[PDB]
Amino acid sequence: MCVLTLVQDDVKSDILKLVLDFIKAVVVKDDEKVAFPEVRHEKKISFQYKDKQYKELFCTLYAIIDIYDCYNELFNEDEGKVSENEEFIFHLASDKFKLKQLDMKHLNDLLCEKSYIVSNRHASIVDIFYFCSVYKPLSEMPAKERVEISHIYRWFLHIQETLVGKFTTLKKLE
Amino acid sequence: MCVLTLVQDDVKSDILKLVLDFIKAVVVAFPEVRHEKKISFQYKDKQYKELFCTLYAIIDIYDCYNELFNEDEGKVSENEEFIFHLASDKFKLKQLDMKHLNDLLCEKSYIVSNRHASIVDIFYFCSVYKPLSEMPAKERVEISHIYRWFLHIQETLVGKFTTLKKLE
Repeated sequence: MCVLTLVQDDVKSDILKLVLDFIKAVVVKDDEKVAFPEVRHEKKISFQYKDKQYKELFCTLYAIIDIYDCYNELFNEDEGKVSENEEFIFHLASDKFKLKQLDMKHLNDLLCEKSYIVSNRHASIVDIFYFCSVYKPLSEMPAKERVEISHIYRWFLHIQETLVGKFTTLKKLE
Repeated sequence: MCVLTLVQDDVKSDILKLVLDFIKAVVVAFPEVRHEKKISFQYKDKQYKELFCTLYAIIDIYDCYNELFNEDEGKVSENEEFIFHLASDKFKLKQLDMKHLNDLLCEKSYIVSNRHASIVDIFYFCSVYKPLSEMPAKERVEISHIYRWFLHIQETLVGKFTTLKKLE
């Protein structure tokens, strides 16, 4: 009926879990009636909804955004920052979801004054993207280095404490 | 139902019209196409807004994901890579991008694929249009391989939905 296939230890797959968490936390809320996809872990990213099949991260993400009617929430249409949200997530996908140390510098500075990478209100699609991308480099980071990126860390644990839910499989830090 | 609303003089909308033209030439009931202020798509009871929501819906409905992304050649990721970088740079190219593009296309027929045009050809075509359009002759030849590729897309993809005037 509604089956999402993902992959273990894959950033793209983490993202699709965290969206389902963002969707549960932010969009449908205490409404128990809404149905969520069965999640399975196999080797490629497919999504089976009704008679239609969707493939890989992008086709699936846009399928999901559609079903849960959560474009506005995710892309911050309310603030007129759709294109700015897009610019960030596309740039990341472009760089195969990896961040150079010069990117962390740009990010950490940015997060000093911001609660969220793009939005001035709530977490967007972009916070979800970079969360999943910075997770490994962050989990491996020695204490001395972590304080050099204190703002990223301050932003990180906040997304962790507020969006991470049922579907997210990554172990919690601290 | 099935009405696509686009914008005149909009690189983004040019991409969508060319996408539809690609569908007719390479893959084969088409949407009514209208021009307003904002890109929207009305299909069934669903309304999709902007380029990527519309593009992905149109991909889904026309089941042309494989063709547009070269699933065949395992270049799905590589295609995604080019269109996303381009969209990120707000659809503009640095002149070092043109030199690199011109170079890549000396030895290829299409930017990513080794077979037919992909979404990447569509995306870049509509983006490089104006500079090429405004280019004096001597620096058209300075980027001859792009020009060759460009005119090729023009002669094999451009159709009913495209509003762009043809060059040479």
